[PDB]
Amino acid sequence: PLESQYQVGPLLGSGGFGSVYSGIRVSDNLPVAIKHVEKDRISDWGELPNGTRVPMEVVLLKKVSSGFSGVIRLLDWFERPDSFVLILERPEPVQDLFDFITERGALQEELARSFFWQVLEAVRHCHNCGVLHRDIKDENILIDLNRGELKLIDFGSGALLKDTVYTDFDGTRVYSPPEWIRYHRYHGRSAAVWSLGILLYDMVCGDIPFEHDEEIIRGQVFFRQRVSSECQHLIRWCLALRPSDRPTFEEIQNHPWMQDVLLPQETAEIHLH
Ligand SMILES: Cn1ncc(NC(=O)c2nc(-c3c(F)cccc3F)sc2N)c1N1CC[C@@H](N)[C@H](F)CC1
Repeated sequence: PLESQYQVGPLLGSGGFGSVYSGIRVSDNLPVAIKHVEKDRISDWGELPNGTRVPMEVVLLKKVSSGFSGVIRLLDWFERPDSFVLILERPEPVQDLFDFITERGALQEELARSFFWQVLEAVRHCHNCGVLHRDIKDENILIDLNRGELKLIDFGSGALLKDTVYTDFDGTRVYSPPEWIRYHRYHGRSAAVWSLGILLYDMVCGDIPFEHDEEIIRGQVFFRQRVSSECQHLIRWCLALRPSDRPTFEEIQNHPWMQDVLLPQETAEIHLH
């Protein structure tokens, strides 16, 4: 290890969280992503079975990396004196959903339906594995352009899923729910559904619905693009002010707008190729 197992390429994205590089596993050569996180910057720490002190992100990734391709999987990890290094899957070709919507503008509803459905299945997988992502948004969704499959990235803001209130939050504020803005309290699943409503609005309108705290708290949704009544209803349901008025995942996937979703490969052939 470890600079000998992977050839490192260009930066994909960086920030106070850390830095993510394109890479190749020397022996495959598998496309990977190499994420560096400074220990001094790690806010949330976790423990491994063998009792190793490790960024909670590593704990969460291990818990979701079973095989379901809706989450970018953690292939390996290393500890350095001042940092941790994560080796993650990298689909090629790929584009994140933020860039995709930027290039294409608002998405046709048939395409938004397929993307949104796949995000729901991925988020359901995380919760089934005991993991709350806490930063669901277009930037953190990768599109495998050949297969039409979407994949969740960046669990650096995530937490173990629990049924009691969260009093901390470090995801994206314009995706955070009104109960966080107002009371610095939220429950995991209803906060996730709120962020999913923001995500869906962004897909079909090409921009997010709320920019300021007061707009989040008012909860009035104005549509700047033509959107079907069924889609508008689903979005407004996900963005209910009262958390307990929001739909469950089952209720979202049973919604009239969500019926007859395209398969991922269909999605790619029609909309991506
Ligand atoms: C903060 N954080 N932590 C892990 C990750 N990204 C990955 O893990 C990841 N990204 C991949 C990628 C991509 F995202 C875009 C184009 C091509 C790619 F191959 S492939 C892979 N495994 C991130 N990014 C979050 C925001 C993201 N939009 C930034 F572009 C990169 C930072």
